[PDB]
Amino acid sequence: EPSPYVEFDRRQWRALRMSTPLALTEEELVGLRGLGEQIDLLEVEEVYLPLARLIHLQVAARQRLFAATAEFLGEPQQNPDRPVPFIIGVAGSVAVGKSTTARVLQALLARWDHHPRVDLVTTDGFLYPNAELQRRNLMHRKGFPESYNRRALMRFVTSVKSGSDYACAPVYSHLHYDIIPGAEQVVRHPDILILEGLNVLQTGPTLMVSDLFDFSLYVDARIEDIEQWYVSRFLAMRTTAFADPESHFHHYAAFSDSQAVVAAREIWRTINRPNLVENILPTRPRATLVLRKDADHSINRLRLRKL
Amino acid sequence: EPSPYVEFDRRQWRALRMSTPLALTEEELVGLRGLGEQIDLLEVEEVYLPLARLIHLQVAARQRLFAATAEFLGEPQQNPDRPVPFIIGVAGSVAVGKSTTARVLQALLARWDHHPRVDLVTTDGFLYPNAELQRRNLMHRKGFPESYNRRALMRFVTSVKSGSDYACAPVYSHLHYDIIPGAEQVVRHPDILILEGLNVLQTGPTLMVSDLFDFSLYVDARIEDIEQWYVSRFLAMRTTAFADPESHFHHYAAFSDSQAVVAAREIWRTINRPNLVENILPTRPRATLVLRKDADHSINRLRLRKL
Ligand SMILES: CCCCCCCCCNC(=O)CCNC(=O)[C@@H](O)C(C)(C)CO
Ligand SMILES: CCCCCCCCCNC(=O)CCNC(=O)[C@@H](O)C(C)(C)CO
Repeated sequence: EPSPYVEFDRRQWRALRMSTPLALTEEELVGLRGLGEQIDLLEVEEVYLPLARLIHLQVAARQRLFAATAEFLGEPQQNPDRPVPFIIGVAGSVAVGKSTTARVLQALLARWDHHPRVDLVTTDGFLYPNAELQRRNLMHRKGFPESYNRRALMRFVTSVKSGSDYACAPVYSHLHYDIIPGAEQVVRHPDILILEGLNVLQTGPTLMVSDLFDFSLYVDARIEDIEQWYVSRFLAMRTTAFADPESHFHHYAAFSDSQAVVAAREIWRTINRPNLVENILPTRPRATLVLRKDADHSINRLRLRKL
Repeated sequence: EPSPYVEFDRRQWRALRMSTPLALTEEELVGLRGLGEQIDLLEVEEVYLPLARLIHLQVAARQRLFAATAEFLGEPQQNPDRPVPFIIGVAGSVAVGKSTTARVLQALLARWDHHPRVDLVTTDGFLYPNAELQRRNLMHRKGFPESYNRRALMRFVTSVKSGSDYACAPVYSHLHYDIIPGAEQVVRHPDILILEGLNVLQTGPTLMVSDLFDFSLYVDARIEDIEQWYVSRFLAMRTTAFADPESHFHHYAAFSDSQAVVAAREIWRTINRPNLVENILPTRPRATLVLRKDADHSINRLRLRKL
């Protein structure tokens, strides 16, 4: 029986790297690396370089596609110094490490001949404010589709891709657990915009941000390991983030491995776990590429959508 | 505020026709034309020719896209005498005339230089059998997503597009109101396959037939007119189809304009009307092109997805 997907294991995938140049320092990789992640330059070579190569084979191609419609509409040929922005979506659960994947991926595409203007945006700033969430009773549902201003989010990506000179996005504070007043992230006609989020790949009764993606990644892993990674790093933050007297969750810092584990499992169970199962996982089937990680965070298997 | 769509009126749309050749006879157009439809060669010129032109600007482009992945995967360059099939979906309510739109569209792309092998398939044969529908209690829900073997339907389009030499599809009898035993529609590596159906554009928790479309059309109209067109042609069939003593609905032939109108409105109200409102219309937002028809069946407005 035929399939739209083709699957590899690093052995295979790492080959397609061809001769793609590794433009990343190990100290540079570390500044993109997040607490918990095991990513090293090897993986960046055997996994991110082929991805980088792949993506570039399509940025030019996906171009000959807007051209076609331009040529159809009887329109000039926009400045090759400003074509249509390439949209990439990175999706996956909390703690799966999609955020590092996105940061790394940006660093790569960024330092790639030309001088590509690769921008990265997380759907975080598109969360309604704690006060707005309280009004809607969603304070315990952050991460769920309805806790985001998907209306605003669409205008953003739509704007950018439709060739605008600048689009603004709100900013979220993880320390203060809320959207920052006045904060603005301005994105000016990138060449490639990477949108990172949980349900970014979701679909609905209306054109959504995923309908604008030209390529998408879905970092994956057994729901059982993610919980581990989630909990494990809840504890780990007792001495990093929660340590700041300014943190909203500074109270978690004094917890014990035990108390913390209870706390962590409960949040996972009541929030992130459900959200992953009923919202994020059902989008996995339509991601250009899935990055399957082993319990050790190692990406040892991939799934590409050929169709 | 920017939009993914650009809208035209025939005046504008008909221009993009450029110099596309009209290879259709009025007698030929008539054999594609269905009871109720007002389509004439003019419309075929001012509306279908630009569409034909547009589509061809992308068939070649959407190609440079599978190529990219082929070049990435380190694969040869398949016979240019068998590339990847172009998939087009035509969607819309019952009686809107999407079926003629699909037939016409095939005739055009068919007679277009080269010798394109343009195949047309309706999701009809993918309906479970009356006996299977009875088992699931769906005999009064034909047309609804769950009255179709979408599993089988996907394997079909997936198969074809993944470069198979032949895929088989069941056949539906409108006269006998059921799937025909043993009937087979064999489609052999087309160049362009057109899939016509109601929810073909629908989306779900799994990769669907719409995720394989390279271009899609959605024939549209006010829900109030469609009802008119629906009813109006229920009556009209009393003397055409229902006239056959072999028809399942031969009983409708003797009805009176009145009885028939009641019968028609009831079916519309209890079946097609709901289905259109809760299933077909919510897919309209993501069709490459929408064909908006006026109460006179005239397509006097269009909406193209540029993004
Ligand atoms: C309570 C902090 C524990 C942090 C350890 C894991 C990383 C943060 C995940 N946060 C939680 O799972 C608690 C509920 N808070 C949310 O879902 C939102 O803020 C997220 C999903 C982070 C916005 O993207
Ligand atoms: C009852 C026949 C009246 C025919 C006049 C309109 C054209 C046929 C529409 N049929 C009806 O609306 C009755 C319920 N039958 C169905 O939805 C399925 O067979 C359809 C939708 C036709 C399969 O595509």
